[PDB]
Amino acid sequence: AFVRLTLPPPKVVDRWNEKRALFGVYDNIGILGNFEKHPKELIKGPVWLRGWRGNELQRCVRKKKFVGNRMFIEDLHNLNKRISYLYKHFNRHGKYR
Amino acid sequence: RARGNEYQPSNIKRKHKHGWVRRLSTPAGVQVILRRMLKGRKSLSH
Amino acid sequence: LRNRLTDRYWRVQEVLKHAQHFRGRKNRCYRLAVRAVTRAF
Amino acid sequence: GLEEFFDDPKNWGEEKVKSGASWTCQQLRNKSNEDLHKLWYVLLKERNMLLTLEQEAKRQRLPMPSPERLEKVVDSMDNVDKVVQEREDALRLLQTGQEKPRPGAWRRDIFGRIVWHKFKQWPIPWYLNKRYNRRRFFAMPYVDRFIRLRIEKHARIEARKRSLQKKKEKILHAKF
Amino acid sequence: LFRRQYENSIFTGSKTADPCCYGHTQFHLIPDRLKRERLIRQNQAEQVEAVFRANAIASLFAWTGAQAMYQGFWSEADVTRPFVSQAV
Amino acid sequence: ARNVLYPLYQLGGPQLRVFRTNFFIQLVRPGTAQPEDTVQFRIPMEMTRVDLRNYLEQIYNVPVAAVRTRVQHGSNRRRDHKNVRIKKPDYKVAYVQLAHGQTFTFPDLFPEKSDLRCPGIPSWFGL
Amino acid sequence: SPFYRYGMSRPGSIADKRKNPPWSRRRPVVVEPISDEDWHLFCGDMVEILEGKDAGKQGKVVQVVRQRNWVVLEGLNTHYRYIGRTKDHRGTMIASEAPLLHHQVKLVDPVDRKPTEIQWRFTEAGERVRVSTRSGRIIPKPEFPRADGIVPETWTDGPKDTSVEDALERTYVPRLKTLEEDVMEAMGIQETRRFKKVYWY
Amino acid sequence: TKSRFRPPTPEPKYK
Amino acid sequence: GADRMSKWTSKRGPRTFTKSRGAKKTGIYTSDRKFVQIKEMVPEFVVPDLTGFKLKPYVNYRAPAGIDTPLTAKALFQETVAPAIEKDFKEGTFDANNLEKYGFEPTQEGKLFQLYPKNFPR
RNA sequence: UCUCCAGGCAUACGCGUAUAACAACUCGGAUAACCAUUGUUAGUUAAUCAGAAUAGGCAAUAAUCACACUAUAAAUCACCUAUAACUUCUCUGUUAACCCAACACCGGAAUGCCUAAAGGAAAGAUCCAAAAAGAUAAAAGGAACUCGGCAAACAAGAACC
RNA sequence: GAGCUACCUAAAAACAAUUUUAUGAAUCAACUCGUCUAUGUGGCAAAAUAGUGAGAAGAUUUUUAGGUAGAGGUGAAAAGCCU
RNA sequence: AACUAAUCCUAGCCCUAGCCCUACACAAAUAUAAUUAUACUAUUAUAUAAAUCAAAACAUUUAUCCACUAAAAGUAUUGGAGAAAGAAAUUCGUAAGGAGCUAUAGAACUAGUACCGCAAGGGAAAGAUGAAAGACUAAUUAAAAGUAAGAACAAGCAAAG
Ligand SMILES: [Mg+2]
Ligand SMILES: [Mg+2]
Ligand SMILES: [Mg+2]
Ligand SMILES: [Mg+2]
Ligand SMILES: [Mg+2]
Ligand SMILES: [Mg+2]
Ligand SMILES: [Mg+2]
Ligand SMILES: [Mg+2]
Ligand SMILES: [Mg+2]
Ligand SMILES: [Mg+2]
Ligand SMILES: [Mg+2]
Ligand SMILES: [Mg+2]
Ligand SMILES: [Mg+2]
Ligand SMILES: [Mg+2]
Ligand SMILES: [Mg+2]
Ligand SMILES: [Mg+2]
Ligand SMILES: [Mg+2]
Ligand SMILES: [Mg+2]
Ligand SMILES: [Mg+2]
Ligand SMILES: [Mg+2]
Ligand SMILES: [Mg+2]
Ligand SMILES: [Mg+2]
Ligand SMILES: [Mg+2]
Ligand SMILES: [Mg+2]
Ligand SMILES: [Mg+2]
Ligand SMILES: [Mg+2]
Ligand SMILES: [Mg+2]
Ligand SMILES: [Mg+2]
Ligand SMILES: [Mg+2]
Ligand SMILES: [Mg+2]
Repeated sequence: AFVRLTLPPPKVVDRWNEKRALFGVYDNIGILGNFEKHPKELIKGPVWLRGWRGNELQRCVRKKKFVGNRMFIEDLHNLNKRISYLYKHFNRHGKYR
Repeated sequence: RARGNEYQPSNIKRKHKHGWVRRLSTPAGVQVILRRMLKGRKSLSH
Repeated sequence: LRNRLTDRYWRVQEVLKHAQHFRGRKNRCYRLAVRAVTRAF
Repeated sequence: GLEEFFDDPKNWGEEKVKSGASWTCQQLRNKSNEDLHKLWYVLLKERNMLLTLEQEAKRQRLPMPSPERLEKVVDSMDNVDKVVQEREDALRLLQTGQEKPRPGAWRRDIFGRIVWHKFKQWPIPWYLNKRYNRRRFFAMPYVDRFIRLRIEKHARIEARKRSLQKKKEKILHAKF
Repeated sequence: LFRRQYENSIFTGSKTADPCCYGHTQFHLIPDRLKRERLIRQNQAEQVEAVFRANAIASLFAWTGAQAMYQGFWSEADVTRPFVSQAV
Repeated sequence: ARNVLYPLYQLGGPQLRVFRTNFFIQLVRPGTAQPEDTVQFRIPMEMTRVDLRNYLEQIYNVPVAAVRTRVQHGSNRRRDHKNVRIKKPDYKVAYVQLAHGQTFTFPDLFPEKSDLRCPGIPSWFGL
Repeated sequence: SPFYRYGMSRPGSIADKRKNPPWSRRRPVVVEPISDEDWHLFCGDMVEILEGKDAGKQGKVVQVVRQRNWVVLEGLNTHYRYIGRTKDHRGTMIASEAPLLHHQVKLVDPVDRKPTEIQWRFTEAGERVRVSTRSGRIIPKPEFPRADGIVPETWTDGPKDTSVEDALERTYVPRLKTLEEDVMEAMGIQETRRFKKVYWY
Repeated sequence: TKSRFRPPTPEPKYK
Repeated sequence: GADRMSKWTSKRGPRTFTKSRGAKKTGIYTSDRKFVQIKEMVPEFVVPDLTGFKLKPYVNYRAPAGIDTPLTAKALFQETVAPAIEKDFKEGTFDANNLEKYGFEPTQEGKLFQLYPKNFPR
């Protein structure tokens, strides 16, 4: 194989930037705040998987439910095919029955 | 005999068969043009 | 290419360093050296 | 005569030729239409001579003396065009108010797009013209699917560009 | 003046078998495009008489030239007796 | 004029006048040998032989007796660094025969008119 | 084009065609974008070198490549090269200036030789003028010869050149007549026919 | 049998 | 094997295929395959007399250019028609019906040079 | 200049600058000289060659040298009656050793005229080996060869199922 | 997708000399075809070349444009052809 | 003591979040054999998606393909009552980033280009100096296979003791 003939540039991480310093604050907003807000409400992400977890087939179906009607034609077609592939895998294949 | 020379070029034959006016004659031909415009082709027809 | 082996160079070296005294392509080609070395060991 | 095509006989064989500044748009406005009509032909003969000379340089494979002259003349002629068109355009607005000189209409082709259709001069009305009644300015339902796809294709392209500009800002802030 | 490849013909107005093989006079009519008034507008005033000369030289040589071949004279065998014809 | 609209003409219509002309022409040295009266021009492709006669006679006060033109095909064979054919623009060549016995020939523009014994040692040194 | 590097040679010269062929894909230069208002360096302005080989030496700006945020000073930051090299002859050794970024130099107070920072501010007349951050003062724009090299004042009228007074002359008479209608009246052309009706569509 | 080929790119190397 | 990317022109195709290069027509084809040119359809170049012309292709550098002010319809109206109406208004000899007195054209029909649709070329 | 070979010049369809000169000597020609290659400049000139107004009325009798001669398969706008208009030259094609076959392919390619007056070169230098391919010649015999007179022959004739 | 090929429509073109006679008759070129042997076999050729053969006024060959399209088309039926 | 080569970092890309749109590009040309300035012959989507596949075959049938989250609930029901399918009533809700890619990766993309097919259509590859080239284009590496430097010397899975 081949390896670099020079050392790559040093990578410097500032561990006291604002994002890292205050990471985690308000994770106990509920228990310490009279349960006004559940901590799951603080997650920033796709609408269909805020405060939710599942396997890919479940993830595929959940993406369709929330934004199935606002998706592009090609993206929706690929999602439908992705669901049908996963369905036959998880429900008809695998070592265990 | 010896194959490979099926193409016997004729401009009148070519333009009638795969030309612009020929393609637009039918909706099935117009949808051939419509897809080609979607892909980005340099030439949409002959 | 999220993860690739950046140290495969030394893995080949371990096999090859035990084959220099051989003759032929077995002293320099990993696919051939590796088979030769096992018999040597 | 034909001699007007070529430059001053004395100037031939000189590496560089002095040239004055080109005509500015504001200066041309001060001149009357009579001067603009006369000035155009004066510039026209100048342009032909430089086009004559520049082409001859290619044949001789020698650099054209004072190549900058052609750009000045061409820019001057464009300015005269701008001034005359502006004067005519204002007059049309006052008398009629139409924004454009030529009739046209916004219409849809059979490929599901909005296209500005420039009209043509005909000797018979449109309903009696059998070539006009072969052109189509409508779309069938089958163009509906393709119309949406162009929206998505453009939406994808627009999204990528906005993301790319965001990264370039990050690199600049990292650099400075 | 352009070039084409078609049959070369030496014809005197009649075949060789014709007893009448020599020529006396030719009458030619200038086409309308070449008439005096049209040439003036096209600015080729000098060509008013040049048109006549071109037709006379061309037609008489062809007629006299064809006559010589009928008598048997050709390029290598120069004509012993000059051939004369007229045209109007 | 080019890239402009010509009014449609019907019986009894006025004469068409173009006050400011977009056609710009250039005189070229003949490639082949031409008669003394004949003059060559490169003209915009939308120009007609009739226009050239009017163009020269009025703008340049030149008497013209005949005009002949041809359309020259530009090469489309050269490919660039991306292997894309480059097209040489097609142009129109006009042959103009002067009148009244006038004679013209293209003018000839552009009348243009160590120490072997001491090898390799720097000679700056005086020593 | 996305892959075009601006160098020292004026664009479009033989050097710039040689450096930037159509197939060039060199790594882009990252340049701190500077607003047109922000830029305060102009040709002819005396500046001082903050750092480098000639740090602390004042020079005169002679070129500004704003695409690279470059300012070139005469006779400073100068390395050596051979000009006019030929096969027969070595050539003539000359000292060639190198580009300097703006932050490596500063403008100079007009009265006193010091690198005074300046700020853009308007005046009573409204004309934008640079003003020193400290010891507030008006530094005038330095007059410099134009790139084309033509000198206006010494320029002498010649054939094919209009006189200054003739150009200034104004004869346009505002009237609701087109050029197509003024010429005929002036030139005396008469036409009484009218175009037939045309069905535009 | 099958068939496919590659172009001889002009490859101007004058940098 | 036909080249799809090259422009379709009259040099290509059989003898029968022909098309123009953009030259404006100047005549009519009558029956019996005879061409009849029309003089009116042939453009005529109106060339001015340049004797005593004081303008040359290039301008002196010393001459100072002025501020660019693209002409607008309002500006032209103020210069030409406004003064007449203003003076007439003081005199009281103004009415809506006679706007043509100041140069208004109710319709472009009948004009040799129609403003819209334009019937005259550049 | 010499030796020898024997489909050539146009047209159409097609192709699209491969045309021509100059300059280069990287690439292409399956090697060189030279260029068909690269770059630059040029080029094919037409009133004759070639291509692109209306309403009615009414046609029995081929071609073939069309006379004789027969036959059968039964066979290419004009001329009239009226209306309308009364003096024109623009536009486009034109080059080449060329096209269809991945190729400078022993293949394919229609018509006119002609058969050398036109068009061309089988051998880079060597050498005389075996085997292989092609051509010619044969003492005596004459199918004895072979599945079979296959191929070849100074033969190319006759009868049979 | 019928520019190859099967078939058809329309508009066209080619056929020397000889003997029979008055013709899907005969000898034999152009031209169409492809019986046999040989060479070739990544070949000149993804079906050719050298010889030898069959037809050659006809159910003939060829040119140009058009038509028939896959649950189909065409087929003097080889389940032959339709790039 | 080196040829072939190798090293390299940013070109762009990916997934989200926010957000309907109001990017419909002088002049000229194009539905005629598109991109040809004017009349001739005028111009107009579609009846139910199928099948593969699963039911270890196949013939009824077979989620997605083909209307808010969570709960009721994989419940009631439906089904060669097989594989499988599958509710509702009724409750609940104020909703710019990267433990992504870095030139065989990320999009096919430097490009829907070259190239390939009559057409529909299929579909690439690659780049790398420095602050300055108006500093004679850098560097960096016993480093891959392949060679060279340096052909071979009875005996044999090429080695091991
Ligand atoms: Mg093929
Ligand atoms: Mg054929
Ligand atoms: Mg040549
Ligand atoms: Mg030479
Ligand atoms: Mg070869
Ligand atoms: Mg060349
Ligand atoms: Mg011509
Ligand atoms: Mg003709
Ligand atoms: Mg020719
Ligand atoms: Mg030879
Ligand atoms: Mg030999
Ligand atoms: Mg023999
Ligand atoms: Mg013998
Ligand atoms: Mg036997
Ligand atoms: Mg035999
Ligand atoms: Mg056909
Ligand atoms: Mg058949
Ligand atoms: Mg015969
Ligand atoms: Mg056959
Ligand atoms: Mg026979
Ligand atoms: Mg027989
Ligand atoms: Mg016969
Ligand atoms: Mg059978
Ligand atoms: Mg096939
Ligand atoms: Mg099953
Ligand atoms: Mg089965
Ligand atoms: Mg990639
Ligand atoms: Mg790719
Ligand atoms: Mg190695
Ligand atoms: Mg041993």
